[PDB]
Amino acid sequence: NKKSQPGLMTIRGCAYAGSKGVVWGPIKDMIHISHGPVGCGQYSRAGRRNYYIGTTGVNAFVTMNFTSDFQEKDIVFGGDKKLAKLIDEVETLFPLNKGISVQSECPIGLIGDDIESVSKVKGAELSKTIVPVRCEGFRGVSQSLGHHIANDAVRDWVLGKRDEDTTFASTPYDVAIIGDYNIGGDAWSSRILLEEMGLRCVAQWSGDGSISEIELTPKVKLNLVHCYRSMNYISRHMEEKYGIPWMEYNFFGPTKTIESLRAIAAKFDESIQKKCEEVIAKYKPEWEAVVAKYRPRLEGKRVMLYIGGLRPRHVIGAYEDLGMEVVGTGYEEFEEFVKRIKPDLIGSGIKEKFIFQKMGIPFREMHSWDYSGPYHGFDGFAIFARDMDMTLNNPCWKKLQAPWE
Amino acid sequence: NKKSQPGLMTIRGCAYAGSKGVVWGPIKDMIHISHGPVGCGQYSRAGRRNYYIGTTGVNAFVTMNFTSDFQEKDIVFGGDKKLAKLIDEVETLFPLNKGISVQSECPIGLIGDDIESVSKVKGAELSKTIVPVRCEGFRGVSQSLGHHIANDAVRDWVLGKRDEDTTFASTPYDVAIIGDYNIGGDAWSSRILLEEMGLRCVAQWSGDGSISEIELTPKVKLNLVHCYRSMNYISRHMEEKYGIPWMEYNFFGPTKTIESLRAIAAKFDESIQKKCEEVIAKYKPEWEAVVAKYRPRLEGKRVMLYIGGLRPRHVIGAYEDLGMEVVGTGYEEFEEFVKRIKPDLIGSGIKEKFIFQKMGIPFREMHSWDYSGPYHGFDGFAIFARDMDMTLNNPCWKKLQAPWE
Amino acid sequence: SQQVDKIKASYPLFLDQDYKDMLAKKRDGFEEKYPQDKIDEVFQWTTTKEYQELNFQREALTVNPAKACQPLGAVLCALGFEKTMPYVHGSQGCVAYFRSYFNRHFREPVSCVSDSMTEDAAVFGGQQNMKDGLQNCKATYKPDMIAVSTTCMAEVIGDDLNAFINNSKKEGFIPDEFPVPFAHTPSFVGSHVTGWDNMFEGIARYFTLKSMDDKVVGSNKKINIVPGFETYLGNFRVIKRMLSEMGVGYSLLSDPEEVLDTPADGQFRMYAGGTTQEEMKDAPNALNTVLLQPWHLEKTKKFVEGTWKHEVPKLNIPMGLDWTDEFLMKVSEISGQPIPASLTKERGRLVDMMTDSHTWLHGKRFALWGDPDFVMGLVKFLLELGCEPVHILCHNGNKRWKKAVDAILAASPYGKNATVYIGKDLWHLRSLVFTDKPDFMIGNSYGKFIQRDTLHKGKEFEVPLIRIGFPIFDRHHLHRSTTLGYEGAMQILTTLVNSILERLDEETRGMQATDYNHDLVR
Amino acid sequence: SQQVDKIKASYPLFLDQDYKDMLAKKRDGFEEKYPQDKIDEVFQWTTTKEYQELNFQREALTVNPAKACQPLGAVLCALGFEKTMPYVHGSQGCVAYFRSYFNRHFREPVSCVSDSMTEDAAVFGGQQNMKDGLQNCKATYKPDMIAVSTTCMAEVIGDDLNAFINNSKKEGFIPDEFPVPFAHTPSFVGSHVTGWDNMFEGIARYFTLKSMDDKVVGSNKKINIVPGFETYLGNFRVIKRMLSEMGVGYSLLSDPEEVLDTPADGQFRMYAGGTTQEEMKDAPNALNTVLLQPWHLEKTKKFVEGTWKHEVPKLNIPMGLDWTDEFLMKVSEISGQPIPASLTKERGRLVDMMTDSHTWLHGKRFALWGDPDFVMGLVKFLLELGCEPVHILCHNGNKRWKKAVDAILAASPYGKNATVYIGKDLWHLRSLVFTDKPDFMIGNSYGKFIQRDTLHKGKEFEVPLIRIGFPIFDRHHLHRSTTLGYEGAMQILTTLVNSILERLDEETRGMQATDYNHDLVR
Ligand code: CLF
Ligand code: CLF
Ligand SMILES: [Ca+2]
Ligand SMILES: [Ca+2]
Repeated sequence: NKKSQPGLMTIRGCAYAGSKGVVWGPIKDMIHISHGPVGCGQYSRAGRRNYYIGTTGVNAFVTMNFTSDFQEKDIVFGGDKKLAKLIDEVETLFPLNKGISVQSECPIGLIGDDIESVSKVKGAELSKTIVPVRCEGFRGVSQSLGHHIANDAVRDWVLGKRDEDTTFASTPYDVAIIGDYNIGGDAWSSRILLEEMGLRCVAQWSGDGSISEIELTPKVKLNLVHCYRSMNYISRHMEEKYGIPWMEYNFFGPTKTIESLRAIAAKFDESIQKKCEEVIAKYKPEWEAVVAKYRPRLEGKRVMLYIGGLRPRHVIGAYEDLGMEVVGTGYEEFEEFVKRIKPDLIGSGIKEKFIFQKMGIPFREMHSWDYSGPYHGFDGFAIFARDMDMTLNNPCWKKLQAPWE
Repeated sequence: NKKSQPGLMTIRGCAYAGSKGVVWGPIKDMIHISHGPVGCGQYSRAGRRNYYIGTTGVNAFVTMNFTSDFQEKDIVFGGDKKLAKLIDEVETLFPLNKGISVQSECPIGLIGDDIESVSKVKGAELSKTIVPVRCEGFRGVSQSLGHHIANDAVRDWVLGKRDEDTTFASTPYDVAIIGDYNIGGDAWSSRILLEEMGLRCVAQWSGDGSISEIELTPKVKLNLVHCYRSMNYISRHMEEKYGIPWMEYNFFGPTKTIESLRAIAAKFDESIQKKCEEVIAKYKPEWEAVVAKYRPRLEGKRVMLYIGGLRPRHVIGAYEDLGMEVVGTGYEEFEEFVKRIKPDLIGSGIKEKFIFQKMGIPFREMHSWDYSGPYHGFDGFAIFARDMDMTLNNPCWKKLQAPWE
Repeated sequence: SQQVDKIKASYPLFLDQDYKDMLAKKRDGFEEKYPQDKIDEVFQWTTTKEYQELNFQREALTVNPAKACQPLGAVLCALGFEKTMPYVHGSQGCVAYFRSYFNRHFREPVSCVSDSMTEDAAVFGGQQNMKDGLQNCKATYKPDMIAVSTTCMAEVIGDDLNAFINNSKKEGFIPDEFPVPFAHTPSFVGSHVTGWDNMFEGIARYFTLKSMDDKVVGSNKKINIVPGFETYLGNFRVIKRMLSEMGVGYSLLSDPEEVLDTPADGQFRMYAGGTTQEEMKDAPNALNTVLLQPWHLEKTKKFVEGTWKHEVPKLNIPMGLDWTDEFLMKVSEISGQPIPASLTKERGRLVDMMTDSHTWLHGKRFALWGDPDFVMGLVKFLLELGCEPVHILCHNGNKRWKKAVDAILAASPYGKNATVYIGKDLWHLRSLVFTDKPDFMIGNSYGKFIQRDTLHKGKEFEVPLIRIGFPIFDRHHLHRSTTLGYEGAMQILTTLVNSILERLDEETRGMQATDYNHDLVR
Repeated sequence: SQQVDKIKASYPLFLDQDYKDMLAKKRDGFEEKYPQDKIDEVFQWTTTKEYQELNFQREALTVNPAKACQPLGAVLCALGFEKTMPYVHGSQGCVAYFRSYFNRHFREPVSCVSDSMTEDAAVFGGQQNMKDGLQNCKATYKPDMIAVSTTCMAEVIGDDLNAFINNSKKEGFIPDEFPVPFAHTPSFVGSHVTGWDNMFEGIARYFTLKSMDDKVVGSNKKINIVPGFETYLGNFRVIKRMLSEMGVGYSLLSDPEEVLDTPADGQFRMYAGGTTQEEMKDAPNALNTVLLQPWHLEKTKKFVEGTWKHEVPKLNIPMGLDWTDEFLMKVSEISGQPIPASLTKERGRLVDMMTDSHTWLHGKRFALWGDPDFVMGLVKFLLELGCEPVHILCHNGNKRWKKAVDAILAASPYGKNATVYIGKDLWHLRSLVFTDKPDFMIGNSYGKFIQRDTLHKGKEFEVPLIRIGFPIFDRHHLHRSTTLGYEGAMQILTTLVNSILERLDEETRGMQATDYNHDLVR
């Protein structure tokens, strides 16, 4: 429902931001084309930190911005013949790409062009996977719809590419990490644990994603979902067409990491549950030293998250391990609300840290997003712990008032 | 005589600047100790660009500043016991040094300390060459005296170290480059030619100098002297005690380089004179292209040097090859003189480029000294040619007058 | 693993052997990656002449553009007026991006609203959203003016901003006298600078158009200053500082310096300083009007000349020595105020620095890009210093602009090897720096990727980047710099010389290898 | 060999194979060099703990000092007064070096004379030279004042400056009323800052000592400002700019900003601006006197308090946030003038920058050195930013000064790992950066050699240098910077953050290796 009315400020994104920005953009060996005017792609160019490993401009293209850069002519006569032409230029200038997706910008839907046909026809011609995505920005009231549209595209053009292929050599421990954007490296920092535990992560997509890995996702035994909000769609579908179960997992802090590691192992035999214990034993001292160092300097500090009520229904994760007091936003302003509650830092919700900074309040959430990371896994806890301490305790926040009034 | 009176400005150096600064400082494997207060050594620390090849602080020490840093106590009680102590510290902290010289600063002569004895006694003890130099700054009226004192020290404590040693395997082509400070690399740029010509440069000292090379100088057949003004002394002496002849040489521009190369070969048989020709042939096109490129943009430009009369008694070198008009300082002011003559650049004399710059006149002489180089040899001509053009023709000199008066 | 005493972030964390092996497995077994030999092969190919020729024959594909879209410019213009609220008619997505793009470059809050037109407005027009939108924004943020622009969605279905805005005053959603100037900012036309152009002009008309019979050229005895798309706070300051130094009265039309640099003392200030409405209404009574960045203030020019009757002088952006001379002399001639001794001394200190540094700057080859005025101004300057512009690129440039630059290059012996390109992107530029290598690059943060590319080819092919322009995301506080006048010329000269010097230092730091040239004095 | 189209200077010229082989021959056959394995062996040894312990046990040997000699300071002080000519009684050599040392740092002409005392004066004193010297200098350069100091030679034979100078007015070599203040500047005592101290005090007495009965504390209603040894022109400017912004009347005693930054227009100006004689004679009539750099203005303090009767406030150098606060509040209290809104906003913009950059500055370990006041001010600031000073060194420091710094480190949770050293040189510092590695170094050009040393050990051990202090020879125009007040705090903060950032960029530029962290946004 969300009555998010016009004429009001909000750093709320569009369907394009959700489709190109979080779901498709991260896929490293594909070339994503912002179809439409020059703006959208430029503003989103390397905006999110989905870490990956590759040789940019040769076999990986995440931080690049390919666009059809629509002029007046294209809006009037349609950009269909243009789409077909640029796809041919991409093929000669970037021969080592393993696929192309077409992220639609607002104009594409309005002037009624049909990118689906171009995809089918050029795809057949060049024997490549060309994925048309109708994520025009005006659609829906948030990135959410973009996620849903981006997921269906994966499903309809990529996911079932090898449904008649069996040359894949599977094991009883094949797992797939879906919905991890590898921000600051979160997914690598997680994938390390899951494999020290006996599991074989065959598919890790979006973050450091590979087109090839997406196509193998259906060949796994379990689906691990980090961000359900944007990948749940494709999760439910893989369970019906393939009967592959799925579960959430969260490695934010040692409590949740141990919890979720235990739970993952449970879905398997006992040898994995034993390995899971050898893993938890191995990192026990490491996070204890972290709590030993920072808990003293973070204890009693109140971090406010965007949750209903005054306290989370359960454990958020790392904040608790560091002896921090997590509060909520009540049951319903928001600017004055914070002034009257005077938290120590805003943990999430109603974005744009710069407004809060002016108000003397830190704003560093659950994910890296801007500068450090990873924040997940055991190695991520130390990083999160250090940053929390530096932000909360930095002397800059204690200088807002000039000594002469 | 030079009636250089007190109360007047002059960037004229002292005996210390001439001894530590040009004659001893360049010797790379020796540690030179500025004996006296902290100032002299700090101001001279890596002041001149005597290029060298080494591992500073381990086996080469040119750009370092070792000092006895005299406090009041030392001035009153004498720095003799201090000298003996620091020489011992140098031995343990810089084990790979091949000798120590002691450059006296003003105070040393006045408070009557005797560094000679310390040298002899510590030298005998550590089996090292310790060279005391009485180059106190007040002595004489210029660096000139410093040069003379620095040369005698070389003669008395280093030069004859192997007068009873014959294990040296000489050839009929052994030559020694004396007095080249390898500014910007001038000596390397010269040494290359002399060896492409059949000669074997056994001793190249001061610039990229080695203590070892100084001791072999007497084992050569010919002495090539770049800067006679500071090394003539030791040149005349090596001819009497050893009967080794010496000559000047100048590789400033192609004319002089060819001239001096011819003359050097003449002192030898005919095979060297033939090689000398193969060398001149090899570089002929290279300097012609240089004259082809810059002569057009430098032709007619008047460079003023500090010579008597209106024109040099002969060829200066590179300036002429580039079609430049060399003028003199007449037969006797000097500031207004230049304003009335309005040269295009001052080639030498009465130092401090900054004063002339304010007057709108370039000041870049015969040697690198400050930024580029080498300027000698054939490779040096191109470098000199390029710099001349950039300085003379740079648009900055044509902006001194604001367009609104 | 981690040692609490010396914690590691992603770098160097993921360089630990455990991560390296884990990544070797991921790749080898599931990514079906091309052989490393093939990858190097293709990479080597993208640095050649053959690839360049092919790269330049693109007609449909744009890779790594160097320009934003119109509404981005509008917002920056709007933001420069007192208590006004940039409002954008169209999708919410755009605004999310506009604010985010300025937050990153200015590291400050950016006020800006949308009337979030969804799917329904795509068929029934966005009339309603304009109504509620203007009302809630007038109520929630209590502004004194709302400058409206449009996202590309609104331009495609073609909504009439004038009517919509009137029908809003009609049904009484917002007062009648409440300022609501507008401008169509087509994202598929021109670039962000054009946006600033359409927005400024649209605001000038609203306050001036119908009331020109009471105006007299000379009345207020001031000089109108139109900055243009300026992202360096030091430029608004430097120009006000020089006019005030000559005793010239002025009115800087559009001054966001205040809101883009608000103090930090516990209070969030949404509005700050800016051009008051009065200064705008009285703008016609000025002696004349100077346009700091002409090449993208053409529409504004037409209106200032055909309505205010001002003989707008033909001046280039005041960058470098000469153009600051001209700007200064023409301002002296228009107001009668002479050039003060102080400005003559400042001109002399710049000339002093130029001569102190010319031996390091002379003959250095530079590749550059950015906006039209900024680029030509920087080209003019590079030439005054004896430098060699080699690849001048301006994505959002035109043929007239290019002739102007080509002429400036002919008027100097240092523009022999230069070539101006328009409508070309950074992927094109990438080829150029490989095939005809410059010593340095001058441009925005997006050039950091070209440096990483050239370095991969080898240390001797690496082309260092000197950050000047917009936007600059990977360095802090450079937006407080100044590129205009003598002050900005000094700051640019300093950045250039010390870059040459740092790079030289870096190449001569190797012990007993290249350090023979690691001079203390330079 | 050379290709005229792309000429090469010493670097990379001597890297050509022909030069490499020619140098391999020179070495192998005549230098009797130690085996490369021995050299690496010893080098490795000079980076260890054992070598450090040995290095710190030096008593007689000083290697790579971080301080100049007294007369150097005198000259800089003298140069700050109107039409005066720094004169140094002693050897010519010193002056050659003083001028050369300032030319390199300021890249400007430096006026200064010597009375070139030779061997004869070494036995009959330098009485005569003082006579002719004062006459010819008064005639040749036509100054209005001649500030005399002494080289170490004159101090050793012990010449009386007072008598000599009187016997000169006696025999009539120079007018009687012609100002000829003096000061003994023993090179073997203290350092260049003490020199500035003795020189300034010697000039204050000459114009004030005998005429104190006509003075009244408050008469001229101004505040005396004594800068101290300042080598950043931006500091003289920033302080005058803030006082003038509060409406406080002042007299900057000793202002070389003008002669050290003369315009370039074809004319050489030997004299420029500076403290007039009148301002000096009237200095006692001031409300009070503030000493910008107390730790080296002690002798001046004694005289200002025991002769002018001023209750000189106990203020630290105005660097960083807090100390600029105090300096400002105390100036408001002494003149009655309140702190203007503008200065409060500027304080807020600095706090804004501190919060915008704190995530990159926090926990960074720094080693630093320089002069006493500058160092503690920089230490205070590093602490306010959440940084970790680790090796604080001040060659020309004392035990009292060290306690003051140790206290400042105890008043913060960021000074835990710090250690202050005095009477130690850069060779000592070299060991420290090897055994207890910091992230960066802050100091003058002489630290470039320590960076080359650490890099030779390995890229991961390299300690980058951030040039701040005196002197700076290998970079141009950094002497126009500002380190004082809010303006200088902003400039220092910017240099620090962008250094962290450039270094990070450099380490993450390797393709498919470390570039996964080469973020566009930072
Ligand atoms: S909502 Fe989303 S971000 Fe807006 S446009 Fe639509 S897909 Fe894109 Fe793009 S070019 Fe500029 S920024 Fe817009 S006005 Fe058009
Ligand atoms: S003339 Fe020559 S440079 Fe002068 S001192 Fe004498 S040897 Fe030396 Fe040294 S420490 Fe300073 S600079 Fe002098 S006053 Fe004494
Ligand atoms: Ca900010
Ligand atoms: Ca200068």
